[PDB]
Amino acid sequence: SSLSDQLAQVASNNATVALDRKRRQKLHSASLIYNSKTAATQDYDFIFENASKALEELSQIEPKFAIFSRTLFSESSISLDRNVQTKEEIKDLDNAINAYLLLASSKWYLAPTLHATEWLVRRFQIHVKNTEMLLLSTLNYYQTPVFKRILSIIKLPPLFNCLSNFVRSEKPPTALTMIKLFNDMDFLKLYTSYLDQCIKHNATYTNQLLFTTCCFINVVAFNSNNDEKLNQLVPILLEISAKLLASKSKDCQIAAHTILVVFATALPLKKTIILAAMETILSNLDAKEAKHSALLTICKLFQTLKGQGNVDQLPSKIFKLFDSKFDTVSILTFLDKEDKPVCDKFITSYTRSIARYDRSKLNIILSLLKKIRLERYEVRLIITDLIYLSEILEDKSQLVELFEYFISINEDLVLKCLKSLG
Amino acid sequence: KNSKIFSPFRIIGNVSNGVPFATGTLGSTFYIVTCVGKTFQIYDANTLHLLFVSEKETPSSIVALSAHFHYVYAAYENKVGIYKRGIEEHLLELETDANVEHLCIFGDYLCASTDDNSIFIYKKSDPQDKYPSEFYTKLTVTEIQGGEIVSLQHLATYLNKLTVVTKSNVLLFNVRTGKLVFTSNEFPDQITTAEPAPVLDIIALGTVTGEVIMFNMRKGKRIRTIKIPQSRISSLSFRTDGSSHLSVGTSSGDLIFYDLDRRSRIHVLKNIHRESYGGVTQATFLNGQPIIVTSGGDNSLKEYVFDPSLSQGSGDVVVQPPRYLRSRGGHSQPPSYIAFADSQSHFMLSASKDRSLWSFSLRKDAQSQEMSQRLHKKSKFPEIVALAIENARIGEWENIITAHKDEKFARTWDM
Amino acid sequence: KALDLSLKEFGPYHIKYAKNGTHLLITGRKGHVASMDWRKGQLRAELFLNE
Amino acid sequence: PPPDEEEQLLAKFVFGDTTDLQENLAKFNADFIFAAWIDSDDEKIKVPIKINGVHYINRLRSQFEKIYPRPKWVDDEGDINALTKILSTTYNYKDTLSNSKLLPPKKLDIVRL
Amino acid sequence: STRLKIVDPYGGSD
Amino acid sequence: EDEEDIALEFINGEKKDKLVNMNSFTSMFDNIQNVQMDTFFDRVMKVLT
Amino acid sequence: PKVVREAKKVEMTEARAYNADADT
Amino acid sequence: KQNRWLAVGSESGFVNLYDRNTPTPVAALDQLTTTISNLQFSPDGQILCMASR
Repeated sequence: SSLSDQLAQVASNNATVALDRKRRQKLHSASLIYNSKTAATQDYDFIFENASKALEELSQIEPKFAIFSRTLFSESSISLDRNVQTKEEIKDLDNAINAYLLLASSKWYLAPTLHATEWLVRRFQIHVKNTEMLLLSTLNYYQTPVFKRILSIIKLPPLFNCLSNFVRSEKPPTALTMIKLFNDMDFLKLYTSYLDQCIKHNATYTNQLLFTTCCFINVVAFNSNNDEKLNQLVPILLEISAKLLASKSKDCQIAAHTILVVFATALPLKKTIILAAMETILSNLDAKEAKHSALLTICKLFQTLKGQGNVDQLPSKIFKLFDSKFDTVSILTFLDKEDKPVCDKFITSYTRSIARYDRSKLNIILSLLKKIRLERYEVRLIITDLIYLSEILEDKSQLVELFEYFISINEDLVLKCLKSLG
Repeated sequence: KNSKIFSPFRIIGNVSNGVPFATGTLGSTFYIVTCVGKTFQIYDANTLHLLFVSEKETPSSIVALSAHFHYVYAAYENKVGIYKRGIEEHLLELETDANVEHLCIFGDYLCASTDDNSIFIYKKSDPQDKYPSEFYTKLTVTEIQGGEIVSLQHLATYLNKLTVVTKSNVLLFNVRTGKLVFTSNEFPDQITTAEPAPVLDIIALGTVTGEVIMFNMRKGKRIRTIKIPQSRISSLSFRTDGSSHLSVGTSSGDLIFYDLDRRSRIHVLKNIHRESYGGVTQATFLNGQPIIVTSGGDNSLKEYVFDPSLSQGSGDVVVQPPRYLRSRGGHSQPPSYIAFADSQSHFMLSASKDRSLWSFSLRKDAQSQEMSQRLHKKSKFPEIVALAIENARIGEWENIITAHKDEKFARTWDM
Repeated sequence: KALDLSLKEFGPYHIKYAKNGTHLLITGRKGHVASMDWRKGQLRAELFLNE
Repeated sequence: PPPDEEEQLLAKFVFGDTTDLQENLAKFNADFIFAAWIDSDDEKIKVPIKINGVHYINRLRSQFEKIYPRPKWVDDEGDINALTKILSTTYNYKDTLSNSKLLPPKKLDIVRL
Repeated sequence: STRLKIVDPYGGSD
Repeated sequence: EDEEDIALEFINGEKKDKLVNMNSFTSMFDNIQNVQMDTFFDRVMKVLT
Repeated sequence: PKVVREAKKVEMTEARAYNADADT
Repeated sequence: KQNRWLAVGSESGFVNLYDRNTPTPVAALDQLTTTISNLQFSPDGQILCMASR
């Protein structure tokens, strides 16, 4: 390693030490509220006076902020300098700052958060040390003026290099450049970890999910031609969806549904992955809105399957889970609406599941077939199994009526199935 | 069989014939020992420059290779040779016709396992002796005790204990006393690989059906299990750079990396070595480095490095994928035609049935490059059957001509 | 502040700190001379005299 | 006598003490805001330095851990997380087109003769 | 002391 | 009847689906502010269909 | 601009290794 | 067997595709910019080959 490179690491280790007046001017001039000329003239007491008041306003809106008055916004924090602390003390200091940035993530639209975070910028130099956490918590605010001020005073980490053109520029970053940042595989792992912390803390909010969903969905689209890169995208984003489904929040579950559906069409998957997907979808369905979004997702995924077993019956455990979260009446309503999406493959597989495991529900099979038109080969599969039902199960009015339904519609095909089977 | 004009010197174009390579360190220099037929070669890991080649060819092919500082142990037929800088110092001859299979050296003990499930133990004559020479005892594993011997391993901080690993299960022998101290519970799947972990008392076992088992010997029970369905493990190795990483090589030619801390796959290197030639025969992290050396039966040796994370925080999460660092290779099949490239005798051209033309260095650098078949405008070509080269106009225009099998024209190459 | 600099080529190296301790002057025996501010990691000069 | 409570408050201000703050930072919890074998030969064997083998074992084991620090992956030893498991099983997620009777939409497998 | 102990491919065997 | 007839019947049964292209969701950023999540998923389904 | 990934030159470093002589 | 597809080429290079199962084309292929001289489906009807001389 050259001497310059070894000196580059030294320069980064003590970037915030303020060895001379010129260094102090740069560190102190950074601000989120004021311009550089005014900021250099300010002292910590004036900055802390505004931040402490701003924290009180945030405490009223969210009581959780009041805890930071004890540690990060204390009067003794004015005298606390990170450069004279040890390893252990800094880790504790870093943990408190990261926690604050999570709380402040959803309140950046409020003016007080900008004053409260000024103290952390001026006192603790978060824009130099906690630079990734700050950028991550404010990605969805990329169009707001506050995000623009952040880019000016901050040194972009290696993974945020796409944003360099918008540092100290008139125009804000475009949505197209957001996709390029998320397109990077390394950045996806970084954002996955940050999103994971939010889910554990229940710190997620709708604007974060909306922005996160769009970036993930657009990232699939840009890679539609590249099948290999879609394959590498699987461990990351489908793992994210599993975590979002695990969350109790309905908004989190809906985002997982949206991520799953756009992927399923973009890349065809093994039926095992699709079946595993629905078991995760169905495990944590309590919200009504999530329940609506789930059914459309489940119908869509089965539509993507195009190999043998496309319309085979669901597994026993899988079928029992589905009917519990979706009654037969609920499915009948789903088929009832004229604007119903294409779900023939699922209904065909659902119909065959009923014949295998539920005998009382055969009468519902007759209603389901009338509501939805199934494809020619799907109709053949249902007839083929119902023939086995007659041989094994006792003859029933609903069973013969199901046959009579097939007698009325496309009589000739009924003979062929009987001819091949008996 | 001996000439009065000629004597063999070394082999050019072989890095490894498929026998697992052995690694070691001399002070600050890491070295890699690779078997090439009836002789072995020692490379410098930092540069992949050839350091030593065995002085003579063994009467038979080498089955095992173990490297311990300045001494390289090579097993062939019923004999184990002890070599220093490629020069044979001491030859150990076993008393049974059974051929040696595996080899383990720890402290003053040398352990050799034969194909007949017999383990021969040798000891140093003197505690300051450089290599073991004396015959200590013989330990034989019977079918009731265990299956065929898979590999001989030694765990750290085990006094005179040899961890014999068989297809059926693991066995622990005290070589000093020659007694079966511990017998492991039977495993459902056939064990194929064994690797001592950098932790105390755990040994990683690889099975025939893509299962990796971090078995704890002291507690005698399973600790963790990684599933790799529809795969066969061929090599295992732990990272000693301070990251709890495990690299799993497969006979399909893939190399997977697991983060034991987070229970997740870091990355997979697909098709680094040919499946037809045994996939990844050997893969080892260098002790204390992010560099992993990989070998296969396709006559190729590669090194990959794990770069530092690009994230200032949570670097453990954001792991850079392994980056190809350097490699040495050659033909995958015997060369069909050869020619000396220059009057100085620095390079040779070579063509093989694998439809590739290669240039091999005749110096210690051991450099090797395949000439590009990318065509000028204005799958590999069929095997070369005749070749002619000149150097009167090298650097001016084409200076090589080749003939291809069942082809009605000849191609030209520029050296 | 406990700096370590790996210079394997032009050693051995003779040091000299400025009277106020703000600058470090290193001279390699093979002719590598560098002047820097060792706290802020700022290189003021670097000579590769082949001497 | 030990000084009074309102005395420390004065001393904290006058001397600019920050110990109380550092304790809160340490207490800051992010959640709140949001053998099968015995070898006889081991015991009766002793080595020069005499020390019995059993104590010699611990000396080596302590030495081993200094070279290699102990990691934490050894300390640990309709389902919600079904989807996480199926991703671990395979690193091939594209369905094999051999089974499919419908040719892929955008990629054509075509070879010249 | 007064003696370099260099372990290299070419020396330090002892 | 023959197996090839069943194969052709399966081929005929399959119906077209609107593929996902590069700039199929790019407009979603435009109307991402102050929108309910369920409505967002509905919009994603509408473009996908 | 893209994310710069410089293939930095990596050279090996000596490390401490457990000695198996003590095991005997 | 009855054919389920019907394609109509043109001098401009447009190929209207119709589903035989004032009809409206399911698609209007326009990748070729010259007169269509060949239209031909694969025997299973899963590929349409359109060419121009």
